[PDB]
Amino acid sequence: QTSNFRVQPTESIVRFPNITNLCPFHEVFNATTFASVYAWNRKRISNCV
Amino acid sequence: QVQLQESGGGLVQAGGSLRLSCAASGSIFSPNTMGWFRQALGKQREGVAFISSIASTSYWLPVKGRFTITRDNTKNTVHLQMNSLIPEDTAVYYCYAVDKSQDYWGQGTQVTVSS
Ligand SMILES: *[C@@H]1O[C@H](CO)[C@@H](O)[C@H](O)[C@H]1NC(C)=O
Repeated sequence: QTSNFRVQPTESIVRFPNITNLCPFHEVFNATTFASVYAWNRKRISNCV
Repeated sequence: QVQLQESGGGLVQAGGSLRLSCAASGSIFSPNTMGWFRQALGKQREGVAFISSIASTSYWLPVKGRFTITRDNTKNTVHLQMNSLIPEDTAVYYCYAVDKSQDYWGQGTQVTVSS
């Protein structure tokens, strides 16, 4: 008994959940009207991709 | 989405009286401060007078007696009373709602005086 024989892996597979519920970045950088700098608009971003 | 209803403008002779009114419907979050701006024909935009939510008033022109601000807490509206009207105040007016996060603007009222 000399060595050990192995089957080397061939490909790499990455499976994750389907992409949905993206963070509303399109509502921040693309707005019809912006805000003055003194009254700067602050939006909290959570529970989203 | 906030709608600022403007009403009470038009043609008035010298020394007349009128009552501008801005009603803020929509978001208009609780710590609001309401103000009025003046836009002379082809000139810069200056601030008529501002009223806060604690009834504190800050007039941005030596104009006391001319403008008086009345507050309606039940409907969160602001009325501007105009008296002793003189030709140099002939300008369109917009009301300014700072709210807390995003400030808004009115549509416009034509205030005119001549003789
Ligand atoms: C993501 O996977 C497929 C891709 O179109 C879709 O049919 C499905 O409804 C999406 N959501 C989940 C939870 O699989």
